[PDB]
Amino acid sequence: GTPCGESCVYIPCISGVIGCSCTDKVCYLN
Repeated sequence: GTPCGESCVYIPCISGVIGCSCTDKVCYLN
């Protein structure tokens, strides 16, 4: 729900491993 300030537009989310799921090219923390 809370954007992790990370996006998978060009490269995959690195911080996303903490739970951040890429929603519409932008990783959100549930």
